[PDB]
Amino acid sequence: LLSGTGIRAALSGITMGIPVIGTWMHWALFGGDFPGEILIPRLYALHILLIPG
Amino acid sequence: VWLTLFFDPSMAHVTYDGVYQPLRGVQMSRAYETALDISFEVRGGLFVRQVHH
Amino acid sequence: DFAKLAAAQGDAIDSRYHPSAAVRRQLNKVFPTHWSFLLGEIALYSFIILLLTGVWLTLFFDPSMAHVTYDGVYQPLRGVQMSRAYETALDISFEVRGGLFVRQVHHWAALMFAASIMVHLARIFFTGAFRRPREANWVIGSLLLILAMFEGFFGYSLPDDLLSGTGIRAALSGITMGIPVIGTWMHWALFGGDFPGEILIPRLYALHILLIPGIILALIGAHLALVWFQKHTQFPGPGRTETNVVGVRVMPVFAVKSGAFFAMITGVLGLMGGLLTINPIWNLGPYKPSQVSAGSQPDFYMMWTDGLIRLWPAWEFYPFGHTIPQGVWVAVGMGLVFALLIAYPFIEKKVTGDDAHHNLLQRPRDVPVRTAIGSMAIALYLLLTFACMNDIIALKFHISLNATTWIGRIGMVVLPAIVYFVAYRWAISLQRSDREVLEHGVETGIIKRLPHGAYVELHQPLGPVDEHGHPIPLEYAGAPLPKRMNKLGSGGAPGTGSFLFPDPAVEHEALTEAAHASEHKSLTALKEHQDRIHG
Amino acid sequence: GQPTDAELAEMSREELVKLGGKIDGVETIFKEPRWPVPGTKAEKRTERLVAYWLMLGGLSGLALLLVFLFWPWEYQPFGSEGEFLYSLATPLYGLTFGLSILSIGIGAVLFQKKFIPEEISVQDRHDGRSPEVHRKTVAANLTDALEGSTLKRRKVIGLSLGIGLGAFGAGTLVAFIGGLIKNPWKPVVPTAEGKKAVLWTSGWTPRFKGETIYLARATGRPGESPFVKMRPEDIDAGGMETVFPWRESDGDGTTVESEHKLTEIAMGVRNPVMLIRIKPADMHRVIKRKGQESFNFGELFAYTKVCSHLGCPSSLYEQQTYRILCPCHQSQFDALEFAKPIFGPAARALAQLPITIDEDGYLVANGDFVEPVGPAFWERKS
Amino acid sequence: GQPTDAELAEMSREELVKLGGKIDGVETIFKEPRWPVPGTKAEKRTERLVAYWLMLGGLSGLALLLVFLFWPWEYQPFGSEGEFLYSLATPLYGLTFGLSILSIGIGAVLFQKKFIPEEISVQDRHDGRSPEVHRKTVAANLTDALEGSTLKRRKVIGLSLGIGLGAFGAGTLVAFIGGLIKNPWKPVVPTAEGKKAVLWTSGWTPRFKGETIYLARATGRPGESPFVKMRPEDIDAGGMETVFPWRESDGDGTTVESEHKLTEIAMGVRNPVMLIRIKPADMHRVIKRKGQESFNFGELFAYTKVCSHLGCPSSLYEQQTYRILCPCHQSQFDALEFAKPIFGPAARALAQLPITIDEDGYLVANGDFVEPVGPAFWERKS
Ligand SMILES: CC(C)=CCC/C(C)=C/CC/C(C)=C/CC/C(C)=C/CC/C(C)=C/CC/C(C)=C/CC/C(C)=C/CC/C(C)=C/CC/C(C)=C/CC1=C(C)C(=O)c2ccccc2C1=O
Ligand SMILES: CC(C)=CCC/C(C)=C\CC/C(C)=C/CC/C(C)=C/CC/C(C)=C/CC/C(C)=C/CC/C(C)=C/CC/C(C)=C/CC/C(C)=C\CC1=C(C)C(=O)c2ccccc2C1=O
Ligand SMILES: CCCCCCCCCCCCCCCC(=O)O[C@H](COC(=O)CCCCCCC[C@@H](C)CCCCCCCCC)COP(=O)(O)O[C@H]1[C@H](O)[C@H](O)[C@H](O)[C@@H](O)[C@@H]1O
Ligand SMILES: CCCCCCCCCCCCCCCC(=O)O[C@H](COC(=O)CCCCCCC[C@@H](C)CCCCCCCCC)COP(=O)(O)O[C@H]1[C@H](O)[C@H](O)[C@H](O)[C@@H](O)[C@@H]1O
Ligand code: HEM
Ligand code: HEM
Ligand SMILES: CCc1nc2ccc(Cl)cn2c1C(=O)NCc1ccc(N2CCC(c3ccc(OC(F)(F)F)cc3)CC2)cc1
Ligand SMILES: CCc1nc2ccc(Cl)cn2c1C(=O)NCc1ccc(N2CCC(c3ccc(OC(F)(F)F)cc3)CC2)cc1
Ligand code: FES
Ligand code: FES
Repeated sequence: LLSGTGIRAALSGITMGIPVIGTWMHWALFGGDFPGEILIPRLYALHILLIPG
Repeated sequence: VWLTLFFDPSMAHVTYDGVYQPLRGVQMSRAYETALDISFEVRGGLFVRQVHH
Repeated sequence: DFAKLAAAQGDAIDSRYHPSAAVRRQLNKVFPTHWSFLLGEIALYSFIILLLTGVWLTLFFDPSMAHVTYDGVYQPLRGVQMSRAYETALDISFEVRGGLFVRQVHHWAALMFAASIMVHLARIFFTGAFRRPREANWVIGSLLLILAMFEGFFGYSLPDDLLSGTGIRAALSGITMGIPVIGTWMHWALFGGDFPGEILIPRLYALHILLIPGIILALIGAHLALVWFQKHTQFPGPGRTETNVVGVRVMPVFAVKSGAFFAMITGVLGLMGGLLTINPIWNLGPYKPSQVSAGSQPDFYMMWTDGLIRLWPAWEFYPFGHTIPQGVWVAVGMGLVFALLIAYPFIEKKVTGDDAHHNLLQRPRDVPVRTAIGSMAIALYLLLTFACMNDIIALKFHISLNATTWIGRIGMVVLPAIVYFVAYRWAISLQRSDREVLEHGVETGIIKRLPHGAYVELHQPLGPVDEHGHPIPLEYAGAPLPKRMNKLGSGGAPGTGSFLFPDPAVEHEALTEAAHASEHKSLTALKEHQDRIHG
Repeated sequence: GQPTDAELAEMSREELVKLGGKIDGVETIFKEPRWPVPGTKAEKRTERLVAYWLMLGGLSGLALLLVFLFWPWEYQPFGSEGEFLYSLATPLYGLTFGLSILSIGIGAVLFQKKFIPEEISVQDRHDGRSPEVHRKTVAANLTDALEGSTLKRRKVIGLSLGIGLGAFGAGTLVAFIGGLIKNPWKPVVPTAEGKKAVLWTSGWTPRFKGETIYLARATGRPGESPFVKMRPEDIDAGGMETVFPWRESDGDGTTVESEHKLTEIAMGVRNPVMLIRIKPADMHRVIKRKGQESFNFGELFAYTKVCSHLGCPSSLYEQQTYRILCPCHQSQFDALEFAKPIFGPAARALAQLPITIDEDGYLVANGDFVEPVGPAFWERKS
Repeated sequence: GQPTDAELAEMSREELVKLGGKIDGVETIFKEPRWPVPGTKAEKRTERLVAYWLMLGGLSGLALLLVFLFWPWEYQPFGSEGEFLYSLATPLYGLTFGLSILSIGIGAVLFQKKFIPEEISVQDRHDGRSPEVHRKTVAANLTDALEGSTLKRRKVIGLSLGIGLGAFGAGTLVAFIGGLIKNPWKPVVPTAEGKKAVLWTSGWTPRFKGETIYLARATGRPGESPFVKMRPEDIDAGGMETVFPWRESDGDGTTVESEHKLTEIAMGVRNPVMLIRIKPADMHRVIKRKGQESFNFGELFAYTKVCSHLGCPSSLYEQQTYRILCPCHQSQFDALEFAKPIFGPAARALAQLPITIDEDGYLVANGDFVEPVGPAFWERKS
């Protein structure tokens, strides 16, 4: 709940706010709207493999 | 790495049906269910994720 | 002003840093230009491709066994329960532009990784590249091959699938739970419970995207560091000795050709990923314990294991209230294989007693016993691998499945022996071919002698010629010999104009004279370097 | 034998390159330009050829960009116009990408082989036993670090440090691994005779006394009523059917409570069974096990599909020869005789499920497998 | 001045250490033993102290092993005997592990502060602008590699290589990314006015004309009937309830088809709304929004819970002040006046949902939001 609302605020809201490509970046990151079913696996890949690397 | 052996990243909705009574039959993403399992179901998992954070 | 900008950047780097010495040393390092020495590079290149592809697949794959109905685009699997992992693999194949291409090239790169590791191992072994300096590089290399095989297994085991699911069921479940002391305990630790345990695929994902790739990357770094600082070994040749490296410097030539080779290998991999279909999981229904197909094979790099199980004669043992299932055998056999692979160089130096610091490779023919052993091992591996295909071999090539099984069973003892004998005699025969070339020289057209009807091959000596016709015999020096006048300066001046039209005779004459003089200068430089080295 | 403090100013590029090779022990012998004769049109042909390979790579890269951006990708149902275009979407992606990078690599190789000057550089290999000065200095440094630290004189610290590290490492590895270690023989699965370990039970283990476990056929309907009651006449002579342990409680899959009991039955690794109707003329060729002489309901024999060797399903069935073949490792069991392995890796016979018919004539398990039904493990045959 | 070919044999450990330091430019100044006086019992006691710290670390590691193996871990339900033992299971794990490794580290620090000889070694720093010989040699090597390669002379080859590399890179990057790129404005959500993009719709968008979208309350029952129709009498003056767009088709979660529609309603980001009953005494204070003058059904006002700033729920509701507060960033909207932000980052009013009562007196949305309801984005307010 805490981390979920943090995602909602930061990632969703701010990315959607960016003028030119904000909505496009939001749909690419979530593969759709905020509750997109490919968010957590993508964050897992970014967090255990990509960013630590 | 330890946490990666017990964490399932997904939003696949599932009922907990686990040890922690205050969340039983409540729809949660598989990621939350596995976080709860690490905290409660795997020995030292609460300790490991706690020291990780 | 790109020249000025480059000079300024170099000055800034060399003022903040002081790498001029190190940069020069790594730019001047000499690497032999033998084709076989590029073999290992292939694996590295393919490895890189895997990483580049693997990352792409981690942004779209959801490891899980959460049961879900597809409800996707692929009509033939709709409303069918399946793991979220299989659903996301299907979405990658169909729902992501290029996702099918990316995962196909990923699987093709995994296969090329395995095959190129295997060919590189064949090179190192037959050439004795592991013999004294570099014995560790063989051990760390042998541990890379094992990790690569298991990594590919966990990879195609990753998208929960009928074929890969039955592969997991056989190997990871049955063999693991067959191990006597801790088999069930290991099985439950690995699966967190019974075979279809709800934690398998996420754990394999962790092992396959981060853990095993990380270990492989570290081991590859160590491997390349050792090769770089244990100057790469070389084949015997004119100017090549135990105490030098003859070849090309890194920057101008070796680096450009290595980069071009990486480009060509990734082009081959992309062409395969496009034109060739690998692992069409949509045809492989979602894994169900009650479902299976006839093929039911693993990728080639693991098929030998399966083949072993097929050919092992169903031997079990039943101690007091316990049973050692026949599956155990393959594990033991697997151990032996790796146990005999990682620890080979030490066995070689124990038997031969040859612990000297060898920087010059030796031709496989020059070591008939090791060449025979390697041929025997390759024969056993091929027999096991094709035994793992005995189902398909019997189907397509009409042979009774029992006949194929028994052919493999008898072969895994007979065929290695026949191959050992044949390879030993073949290596010795190659040695004798080289020795007769040295004694007599190359061969050419036949001539009928003037007075009588004698027919003589009209040989061509490679060294000083005795007062009479026959030459002084040359002594073998461990390097290949020319067995065709083809490959010497004979009949090698075609028109330099073009494929269609000539160039002016003056230009052709100048070009051919320049190439002819350049070949003399190269050969002469090698000869003077030889003489200075020895004397 | 001097570092060339001021001579470097007038040294040419070749002289400095030779000096660097000398510093590194790398002697470049026979560095020669590939085109010593200038103005020759063979050089121009070669240059155009290299540029042609590079241009082909570039055109193929542009084609990759265009085809990826603008091509009818996306799965097209079978028989729908435009399916052919999809079938060669990924093939075009790979064709263009691979051709582009392969042509770039070919052009680079040709430039290396035809323009970059040929060299036979030879380097000084100093492999092994660093000069004795370095070896002595390293040994002295390490021995000074050890002895000067006063260790090997403080036996009490020597032993206490080792004990501390040993105890700490034991505890830490224990903490790592104990999360994974699970007892395979923890009684978890309820059974008519009390909770039992998972491997002792399958979907056919009677959860309650006199529990009616129907051999339900697995009709592959999408989600609803996946398992249906079965009746003896459904399977005709020489027919095989995969059946599962369906209960009355495990109703059809409409409800959320259901659709998971049924999913559990489907995912039950040891649940599936194969019911085979032995041809009547062949009933005189049947051989029965000890304690399994009545597991067959007339000419109906229920044998576990899970192969006794490594636990793949033994799905393949051959009538007119009565051979249950497992496709994983090509093991044949004899169905006429108790399902004992007549060929292949398997050495234990398939477990025969007791069967009968209850009221209304539906086939129902007459009990549980008298032995565990998966692949063998250490704690078996006792 | 000379490599000391044979003198190294006679050099002592200290002499060789000095020679190694000289080679590396490391001068060890003031290296002395920490205990010059032998036999003193202060040395013995410091030895004992370091050993005590190490043995304490070892005992702590052994305690970690023992507690991890044998301690009443595992979740215990609140109130159950043995819950206290669990409550300090993880604390004990961490306590023992930390004491172990911390005490080992303390012992090591004390050893190197009490026994390892103290050195003030000083090293020669050769940082910056490597000697001129190395710089010019590197420059010569690189320039020979470049010019000798004959590039910057085959303009065609250089230009073709650049074009090919650029085109291939463009194609490959497009191939990587195009998988990610999804058109946010692809009409996917069906609507009574044709398929519309997601952000233009929510659970309150009428899927067909005259559709009855009930303001159903989210009773937290475990799975079954999580949403139940609602009646105006249920909300009492100064009361707020979260309501969702429950359709008649989206029946209770009893079946499998349902319990997924209901999950969609629950997980709809813009689906949740808050229905607030304005007190009658405060009714005269209500200020309405143009085009939303009749959205309130009597004294019931439906405002989206999703904050107009970054899309957090605005769950907090203050009666007697009528302040809809968002806790993500503490933004206050005036509920009495149309739900416009009167404090905090939010700058746009919460979208008001039209409401009314249908047949049987149940509260149903009187239509969709006249404006998009989530947080603002570029393509908004047109
Ligand atoms: C365990 C074990 C060793 C069992 C023994 C069974 C076995 C391997 C039999 C050999 C298969 C052959 C060669 C059948 C032909 C009939 C026969 C035996 C003739 C006598 C053999 C003999 C010594 C002849 C003298 C001359 C000679 C060497 C002839 C060999 C002829 C052949 C087949 C040469 C090529 C070798 C070859 C590719 C064999 C098949 C190997 C495999 C695993 C192919 C896999 C494969 C298959 C199976 C596809 O279906 C397929 C479909 C579409 C695209 C690709 C493929 C594909 O790659
Ligand atoms: C739909 C879709 C997503 C499609 C994309 C497919 C996908 C997912 C991934 C692949 C896509 C991509 C990005 C493909 C291209 C990959 C790539 C960067 C190719 C570059 C090759 C290229 C274009 C060369 C142009 C010709 C040219 C001027 C070459 C000279 C300049 C270059 C590029 C030099 C590179 C040198 C190189 C390969 C260095 C590798 C670095 C590593 C890891 C090791 C270096 C190294 C090597 C290479 C040794 O051989 C070696 C041998 C013995 C001891 C030590 C070493 C050692 O350290
Ligand atoms: C020198 C080490 C000395 C320690 C020996 C280790 C084994 C002794 C066990 C004896 C006591 C048994 C009764 C108490 C214990 C008990 O009842 O549990 C059993 C399982 O034993 C456990 O607890 C976890 C075992 C601890 C890991 C041991 C790892 C092996 C050691 C030998 C290797 C490291 C030592 C250093 C040597 C290597 C040096 C390297 C060079 C069964 O599990 P289960 O009944 O399902 O409960 C599950 C919970 O345990 C489970 O943690 C939890 O994950 C749940 O999954 C739960 O299901
Ligand atoms: C230099 C590059 C020159 C090319 C410019 C690239 C942009 C031009 C776009 C023109 C195509 C528009 C009409 C046809 C196509 C169309 O309608 O698709 C659109 C989306 O355009 C796509 O195709 C994918 C876009 C390709 C990735 C472009 C990434 C940006 C570039 C500028 C950055 C890399 C280039 C190198 C520069 C950096 C150099 C570094 C030094 C909308 O998606 P949608 O209708 O939902 O379909 C979805 C499917 O696309 C989607 O692949 C699939 O994943 C599903 O999402 C599906 O929903
Ligand atoms: C490199 C810096 C890293 C940082 C700053 C970091 C930070 C965090 C934090 C704060 C959490 C929250 C855990 C919780 O609240 O329970 C977390 C979760 C997690 N981390 Fe990382 N982490 C890092 C590296 C890694 C690495 C390298 C891995 C894998 C090898 C990893 C795997 C995980 C996993 C699987 C979780 C979720 C498991 C769970 O929450 O119980 N992390 N990370
Ligand atoms: C190091 C050597 C590696 C080998 C031999 C290997 C092999 C494989 C193979 C054969 C597959 C089957 C894919 C399919 O059939 O569709 C696979 C799947 C996969 N690999 Fe690896 N891989 C390697 C490294 C990596 C790395 C480094 C990553 C991530 C950075 C990665 C990520 C993945 C993912 C996410 C999948 C599943 C995606 C899917 O199947 O759709 N792999 N791997
Ligand atoms: C919002 C504050 C907040 N409130 C709460 C309430 C509760 C809880 Cl629990 C947590 N919070 C948080 C919170 O944790 N905030 C962390 C945060 C914020 C912003 C981003 N941003 C990455 C870049 C995006 C971006 C920007 C530029 C781009 O253009 C480019 F770079 F050129 F491509 C592309 C993307 C915007 C989002 C990440 C983390
Ligand atoms: C089984 C054959 C097969 N049939 C099919 C049918 C269809 C398909 Cl698609 C695939 N196949 C395959 C298949 O792919 N087989 C690959 C395979 C084999 C064995 C193992 N094993 C490694 C060691 C483990 C082990 C043992 C001892 C240990 O002890 C130690 F080392 F000391 F710790 C540690 C680990 C057991 C599993 C893995 C993969
Ligand atoms: S898996 Fe059945 S015979 Fe091996
Ligand atoms: S998230 Fe609501 S005020 Fe910002």
